[PDB]
Amino acid sequence: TWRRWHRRVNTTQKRYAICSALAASALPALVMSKGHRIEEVPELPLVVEDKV
Amino acid sequence: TKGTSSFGKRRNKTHTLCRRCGSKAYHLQKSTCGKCGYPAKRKRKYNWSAKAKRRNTTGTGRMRHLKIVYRRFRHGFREGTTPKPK
Amino acid sequence: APSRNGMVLKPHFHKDWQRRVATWFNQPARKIRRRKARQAKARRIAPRPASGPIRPIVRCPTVRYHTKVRAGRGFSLEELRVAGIHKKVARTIGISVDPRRRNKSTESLQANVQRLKEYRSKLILFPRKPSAPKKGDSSAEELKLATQLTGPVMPVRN
Amino acid sequence: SSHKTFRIKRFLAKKQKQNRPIPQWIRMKTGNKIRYNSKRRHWRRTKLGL
Amino acid sequence: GRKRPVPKGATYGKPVHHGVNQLKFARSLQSVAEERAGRHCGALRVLNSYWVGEDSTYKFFEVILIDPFHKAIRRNPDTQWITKPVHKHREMRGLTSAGRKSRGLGKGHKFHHTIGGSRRAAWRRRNTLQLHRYR
Amino acid sequence: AKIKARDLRGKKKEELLKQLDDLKVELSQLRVAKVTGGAASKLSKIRVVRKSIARVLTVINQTQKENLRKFYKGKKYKPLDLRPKKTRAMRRRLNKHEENLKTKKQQRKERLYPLRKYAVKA
Amino acid sequence: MKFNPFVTSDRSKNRKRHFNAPSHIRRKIMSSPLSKELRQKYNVRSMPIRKDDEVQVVRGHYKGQQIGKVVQVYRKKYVIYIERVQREKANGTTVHVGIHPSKVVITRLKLDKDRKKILERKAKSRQVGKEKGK
RNA sequence: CGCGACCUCAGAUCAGACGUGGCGACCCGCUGAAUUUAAGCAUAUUAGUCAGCGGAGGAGAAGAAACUAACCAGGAUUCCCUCAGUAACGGCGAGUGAACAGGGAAGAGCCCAGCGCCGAAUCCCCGCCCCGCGGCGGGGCGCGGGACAUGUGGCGUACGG
RNA sequence: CAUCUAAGGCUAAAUACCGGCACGAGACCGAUAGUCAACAAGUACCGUAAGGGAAAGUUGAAAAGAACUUUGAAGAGAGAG
RNA sequence: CGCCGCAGGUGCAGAUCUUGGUGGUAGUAGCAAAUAUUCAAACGAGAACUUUGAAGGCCGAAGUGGAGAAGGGUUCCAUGU
RNA sequence: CGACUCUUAGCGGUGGAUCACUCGGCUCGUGCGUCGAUGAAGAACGCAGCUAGCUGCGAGAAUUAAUGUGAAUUGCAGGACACAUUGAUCAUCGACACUUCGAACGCACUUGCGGCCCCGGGUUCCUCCCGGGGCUACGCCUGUCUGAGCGUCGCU
Ligand SMILES: [Mg+2]
Ligand SMILES: [Mg+2]
Ligand SMILES: [Mg+2]
Ligand SMILES: [Mg+2]
Ligand SMILES: [Mg+2]
Ligand SMILES: [Mg+2]
Ligand SMILES: [Mg+2]
Ligand SMILES: [Mg+2]
Ligand SMILES: [Mg+2]
Ligand SMILES: [Mg+2]
Ligand SMILES: [Mg+2]
Ligand SMILES: [Mg+2]
Ligand SMILES: [Mg+2]
Ligand SMILES: [Mg+2]
Ligand SMILES: [Mg+2]
Ligand SMILES: [Mg+2]
Ligand SMILES: [Mg+2]
Ligand SMILES: [Mg+2]
Ligand SMILES: [Mg+2]
Ligand SMILES: [Mg+2]
Ligand SMILES: [Mg+2]
Ligand SMILES: [Mg+2]
Ligand SMILES: [Mg+2]
Ligand SMILES: [Mg+2]
Ligand SMILES: [Mg+2]
Ligand SMILES: [Mg+2]
Ligand SMILES: [Mg+2]
Ligand SMILES: [Mg+2]
Ligand SMILES: [Mg+2]
Ligand SMILES: [Mg+2]
Ligand SMILES: [Mg+2]
Ligand SMILES: [Mg+2]
Ligand SMILES: [Mg+2]
Ligand SMILES: [Mg+2]
Ligand SMILES: [Mg+2]
Ligand SMILES: [Zn+2]
Repeated sequence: TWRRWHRRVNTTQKRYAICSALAASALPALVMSKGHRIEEVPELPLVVEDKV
Repeated sequence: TKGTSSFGKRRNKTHTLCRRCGSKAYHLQKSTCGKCGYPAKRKRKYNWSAKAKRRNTTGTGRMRHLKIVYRRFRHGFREGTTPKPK
Repeated sequence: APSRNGMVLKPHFHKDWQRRVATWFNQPARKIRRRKARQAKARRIAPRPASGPIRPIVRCPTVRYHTKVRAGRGFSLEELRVAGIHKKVARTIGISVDPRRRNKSTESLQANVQRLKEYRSKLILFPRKPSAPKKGDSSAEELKLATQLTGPVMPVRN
Repeated sequence: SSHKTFRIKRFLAKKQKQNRPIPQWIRMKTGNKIRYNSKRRHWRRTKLGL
Repeated sequence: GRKRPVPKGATYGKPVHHGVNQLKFARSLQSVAEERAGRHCGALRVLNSYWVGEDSTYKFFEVILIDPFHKAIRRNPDTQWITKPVHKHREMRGLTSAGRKSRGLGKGHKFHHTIGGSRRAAWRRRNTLQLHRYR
Repeated sequence: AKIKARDLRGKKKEELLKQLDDLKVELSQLRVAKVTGGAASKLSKIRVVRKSIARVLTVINQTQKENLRKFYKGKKYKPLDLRPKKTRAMRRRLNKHEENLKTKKQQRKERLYPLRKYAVKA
Repeated sequence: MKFNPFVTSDRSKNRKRHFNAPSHIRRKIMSSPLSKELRQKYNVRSMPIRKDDEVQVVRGHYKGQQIGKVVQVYRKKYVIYIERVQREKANGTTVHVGIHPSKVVITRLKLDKDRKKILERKAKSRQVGKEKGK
């Protein structure tokens, strides 16, 4: 049971990966390469009003 | 002769059934059980045999009283009261 | 056998360590259990400070740390005597008392009693009988201004 | 032997009653999983404990 | 002292364990006397004991026992503690004054062997490998 | 044609014993039919009569026990089977009275310095 | 999805409860939907199967509009036996074919004091649900 | 030369209670090796560990300083991080090895004996009456027994009273 | 000079938990694996005894588990279903 | 199941390897200690071996006889397969 | 020509690999954290209409009562069960019951034998026989009664 299941990542590296993931989610080529069927989406950084 | 010839002579029982633990380890000549140590108040039990301990531990028998204790604990060991009659 | 350059290592694994290995898989459960106990305790002492009694200002002992100030165990009897608080009434109103600590300087003594005066001024006292207030506090100060404090009471800064 | 105690005779009585075939209607029960008495004992083949 | 109970003084092993005489019991004779009083009167609770005399071959101690089920004990606070189930047979666990003296308990630099409650409590905490989730 | 404990409880001890005796005679005849062939109807009545014997005896035992509990109600010493059977350890516990009585010193401390309700402003 | 931490979603556990269920909850497991007319008459959707009520089979080999009366509720095999749902075996007799109650619809309810009470309770809880969600 | 009082003892199928034995993962008190490592081996190591014995509880033990410190001083116990593979121990070989300060989790303090004052103020048991049954309690009554001046109870415990 | 006041006693919380009761979960194993034991498993059986200790899951949706004829003393077959 | 990553109880001819199964040997060794069987009939599908009758034999009273102790535990006895 | 033998394939056997399945484990976590002289753990022997094992139970013996539920149980049979002059089954479980050993408790056991007090019968109350019931273990505390001592004393 003491197999060292867990790893610790640096906070700055974890914040780095969030910045990269957010930036990629604003490029239509990368989201289409994930296969998300964004062909009729009016704008890839899709923002909706706070009513939702 | 130590082999087959001597095997014919064994006809006197060393051990018998034990009134405690019900095993055939009650040495008749010593009046002592080799499994439970019956004339002793305390049960014979050794940590060098974990397999033997789990053969005769609590839960391997009937637990006539303990299974009712486990049932009664879930309600706080209530006595003297009955469900409300219909 | 050693091989080329390296450290001379002395691992303390000659003593059947595998029978005593403390895994920490219950660490997240322990944090949750401790957190729930804090929230339950804070609810139990409803308007009182959640952290507990106010602790005194204390200077760390050795020459490595004497430039630093932290929180002690309780206010000394000399502090309570010259601040005008009985040592048996202080514990009931939320003041920690340490009878075995003495004062060696008037600087630390005066800083701690000034702390006690400020706490006593900040203290809202509910009357023992809610219908009959004897000497506790004004009804306006405890109608809605009485809220449960979080964190240490007047945290000890440097 | 002919000479025996009551405790020993009672022990042999239980073993005699226990050594018998299973009933035929058991095979028709739902989810039986029992084919034949696996605890059958013969006097010559396997000796009793005592 | 305690003579090692081995047949013919034979302690089969390395010479450091060949000692048979000049060996000493880890608990005092007063603790032994309290143990024998408590074991005989299993329905009573040992409180303390004291020294009343000695000769060359015997030591005499008088042991104070309490009946935990007497009404004079149970109806009186400040002595109800002895009636609690956790206090049965203190003398067999070294919780009396005489028994406790042999455990190395105390405060300070002279009693580091028992930080944690006892010698075994200290030994476990020091010989246990804390293998965290994140190493 | 069965026997119910609900309507058995009105009966007196005398007719309860009579009803038990008739059931025991009936069962002994049913055991006779069992070993002499009998019929499937009489064989299946064996369990019904046996349950009826258990039913009558249960009402008899309950009535006697509840009469003894009423008899020893309020008396200093009761039979052990009439005392509570919580747990051996639970019976050795201090009762609610002596778990709640306190010394005069403890009473004086709480009379003089009772725990107060207070709040601290930020 | 399921948020109750004291309810298991383990497949092995769920099957174990199903196949080892006591008879009094095997009755709830062996429930059948009511017909469209019955679902309109009483505000209930389903009901546990009963000995003497009439159902019609909607799935399997015995599909049809035939209103056959139940003749047996064999809870151990989780099946029911229906009047004309039967098959002729080798020797010449006819034997009933077990059908799961989830594959029939109850056209007529065998009504009594207990069935009416359960029907009222189920309908009342449904009306409480719709008045909450309205 | 009997009758009493006390002391120390004994018997009872005396009235009323209590202990035993089991489980034993965790905990407490003892007892306690050798295989092993040291490339041999005896001190050492394994290890205060395995085995052995006893005693508990839902936790146990510990615990409110005959403490740490040497500082501008801290302040019961227990647990975690660190101190630290360090100070130190060791055929100073193989190997072994804490503590203080610091940061946190939790945090709670107290009681006797003794010295004294108070007409033993104290406690148990047995009956009678009432209120209640719930872990058997209260209130009262008894020129009713017993415990106790070879010391019960109240005040009071080093923080002084 | 500093520090405490031993040889009497109690005390919750944070802490431990491979036995027990009741639960939940899994980048685990999938019937020579995983507990010895998925099954009438500490069972059958072995040993005087202490003790040792297995093998062994799967018809089908439903028994609808082959009526009946025929050869043979039957096991077993040929048709039929 | 493919592709991108992730993680292993991840690859067998050997270990006089473990467990299970199967061959050649091989229709082979063998079914040879204590003198011995034969005729007729019955039952029966079937008779060297069962049963009955007739012979010839053996144990030869320290028995291959009649009973017990220990041990076995229903082996006792009828009927049937 | 065949036999035999070898190779390959089809089919049929022997065997149970592989794969798919899984009411089982293993591991981690959580909440509780409860045995016993009022007789535990464990053992033995019994208990079903047809029942050997497992399971459940204790001479009230595959269960009584109560409560909740509400028409079954089922391998076969039998029989209940207006489901409202009350109810199959199942579950829960708080009433009642709970054989013999076992700390095991009258003494002792590979057997068996006592004693005391009551009740019933043969006796026709006196104590013999039979049955039933309740007692009869060790240690220990408080009190009680009965005592012992050329122990210390007082009166005599
Ligand atoms: Mg030999
Ligand atoms: Mg012998
Ligand atoms: Mg033989
Ligand atoms: Mg050595
Ligand atoms: Mg006092
Ligand atoms: Mg008595
Ligand atoms: Mg060496
Ligand atoms: Mg070597
Ligand atoms: Mg060597
Ligand atoms: Mg050990
Ligand atoms: Mg014990
Ligand atoms: Mg404690
Ligand atoms: Mg303590
Ligand atoms: Mg102190
Ligand atoms: Mg470092
Ligand atoms: Mg060491
Ligand atoms: Mg904190
Ligand atoms: Mg005093
Ligand atoms: Mg396996
Ligand atoms: Mg397979
Ligand atoms: Mg054949
Ligand atoms: Mg591998
Ligand atoms: Mg392979
Ligand atoms: Mg291979
Ligand atoms: Mg190779
Ligand atoms: Mg041949
Ligand atoms: Mg031959
Ligand atoms: Mg001759
Ligand atoms: Mg003979
Ligand atoms: Mg015969
Ligand atoms: Mg071929
Ligand atoms: Mg093939
Ligand atoms: Mg019932
Ligand atoms: Mg004898
Ligand atoms: Mg005298
Ligand atoms: Zn035994």
